Amino acid sequence: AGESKCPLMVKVLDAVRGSPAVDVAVKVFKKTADGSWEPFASGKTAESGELHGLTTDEKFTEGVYRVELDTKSYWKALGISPFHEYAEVVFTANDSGHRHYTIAALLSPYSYSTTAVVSNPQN
Amino acid sequence: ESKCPLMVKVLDAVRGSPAVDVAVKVFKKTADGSWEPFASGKTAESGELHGLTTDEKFTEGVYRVELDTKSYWKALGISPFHEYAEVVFTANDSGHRHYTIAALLSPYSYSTTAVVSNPQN
Amino acid sequence: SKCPLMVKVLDAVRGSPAVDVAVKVFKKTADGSWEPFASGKTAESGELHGLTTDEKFTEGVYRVELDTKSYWKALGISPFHEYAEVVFTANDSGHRHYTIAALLSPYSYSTTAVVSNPQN
Amino acid sequence: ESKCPLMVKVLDAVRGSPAVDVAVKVFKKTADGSWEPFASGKTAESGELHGLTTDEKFTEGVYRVELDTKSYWKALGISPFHEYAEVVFTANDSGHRHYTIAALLSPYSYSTTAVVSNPQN
Ligand SMILES: Cc1c(-c2cc(Br)c(O)c(Br)c2)oc2ccc(O)cc2c1=O
Ligand SMILES: Cc1c(-c2cc(Br)c(O)c(Br)c2)oc2ccc(O)cc2c1=O
Repeated sequence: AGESKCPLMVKVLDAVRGSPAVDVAVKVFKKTADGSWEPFASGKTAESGELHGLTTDEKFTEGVYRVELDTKSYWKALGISPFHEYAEVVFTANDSGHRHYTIAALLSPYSYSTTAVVSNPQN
Repeated sequence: ESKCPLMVKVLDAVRGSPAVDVAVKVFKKTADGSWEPFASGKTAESGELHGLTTDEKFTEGVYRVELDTKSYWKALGISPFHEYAEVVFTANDSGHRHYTIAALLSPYSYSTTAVVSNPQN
Repeated sequence: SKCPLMVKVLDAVRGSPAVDVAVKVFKKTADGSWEPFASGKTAESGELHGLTTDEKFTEGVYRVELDTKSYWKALGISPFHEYAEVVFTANDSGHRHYTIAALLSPYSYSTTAVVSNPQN
Repeated sequence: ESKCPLMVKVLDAVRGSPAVDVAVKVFKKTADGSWEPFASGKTAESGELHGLTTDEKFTEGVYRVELDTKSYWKALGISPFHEYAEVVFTANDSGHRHYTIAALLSPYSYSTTAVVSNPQN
């Protein structure tokens, strides 16, 4: 392909410590025709707060995806009590054509922001 | 005064105004692991939605508040990223309290927040 | 209500209103310098109710200063930014009500504005 | 680990894309209150800005990152609320570090986070 290897990427940040959130469980699902959620993939954010090798352009077909982020375990391990059980992000993909995605989440015990930076890989 | 324990405040980051008539729907977790409806409603003119529950009815358990942020953005002729915004939390496990969910929406982003008010005694 | 300018601050770590946060509001003078406009600290509710009036709140640029540094330090948390500042032009397109909101964490903060309208 | 001492990244919450061509001016406070110009540039196609300063030049002191967010929106035909966005922090006091100021933008809102990390050794 071109420059990048993976179409779906997730980046998580820590607002309390101002550092990448490492070892955050991430699990993706895909709403199958019946409306059911098929286990698409699952990884753990590396030392850079990023998660690579989730899927390939061929496996990442069109449809509605669900990205779950176990933010609860993250905070517990630290000694903090968080409000949310987990951060979930639901979006439709490759509907426009076939592009690259980036999900970014910012963590805080009682709040979190998620942002998508969708980019056309061919322009 | 906080009559109800659950109140949802929504805003719009691209217009500097409260997000009105946004679809909010709370689900609660069942003993077998299901999600039975708990409340429903749409945000008023001030972005706020209250009277969803009552202390009596809003008891311990895992809750899931869902906002139809998508059909909100589309009414403005904008094609958003998210299908919806969803906040899941374990309510009143530490005893009876009052919770405020605050959302700040944008076509490709959103932040949510919890303000756990402690009851007067 | 009668309050044109209002500021609401929230703590994202504790998950409660940000109390005792010093706020100083400045107005830009025709001279081109910032003249002290208003001042106060967040109440229990996290908001600052009653900064100015619909009379004294004339049109022009306004600088809002939030002292998050002192806020986080009292709690023994060394924060990042020296403070959080918000600058905007007010009323150059109508006499409306401004609400500056702020959600705080040690290494990150967020601000948003709600410009309402004097209805009836 | 971050290679560049101080890097700035800007995003557009509306288009869900990098905020390109945003002007960034950095200043350092002088021993007498003054605000001398330190470095400037504009965000590339990636939304991030590279080449602000080396470690030798990035001494201990207060610094302010000014982003002309107003111009970005006007060029798009939108009228923003803020005049600009400033992030004012103290750098290299607890030791020499590598920073990254990130800002998410919207016509009426902006959030900004910092990512400090100990330089490669
Ligand atoms: C503006 C605003 C916000 C707010 C501000 C920012 Br910045 C955010 O990122 C988020 Br998310 C929510 O939260 C509230 C919570 C309770 C309440 O009673 C009123 C408000 C309110 O008025
Ligand atoms: C998306 C994004 C964000 C980000 C996401 C959300 Br949601 C926010 O509310 C804020 Br504030 C910042 O921060 C970064 C910080 C350092 C870096 O190297 C890259 C990034 C990045 O790519």
